[PDB]
Amino acid sequence: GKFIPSRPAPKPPSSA
Amino acid sequence: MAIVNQRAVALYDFEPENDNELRLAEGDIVFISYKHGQGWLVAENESGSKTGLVPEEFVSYIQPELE
Repeated sequence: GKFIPSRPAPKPPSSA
Repeated sequence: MAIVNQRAVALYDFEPENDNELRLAEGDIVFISYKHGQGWLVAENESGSKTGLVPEEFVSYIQPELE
């Protein structure tokens, strides 16, 4: 495929 | 053709770290073409001309009348 992510995705905040 | 064509909303703004990732902004609309491993989903912007990778824990799948 075209896209190829190689890293852990971020995490959401705590407030919302 | 592993595509679902499911729209989603941007819960929070996110910035790409690679040259194959897409940018996201709180309140922005995106179209998830298909889910991918590594916790990354391939979605496109509103223009429908820009596509890339976006976070799944930062967006929220939208529905017509479901929840």
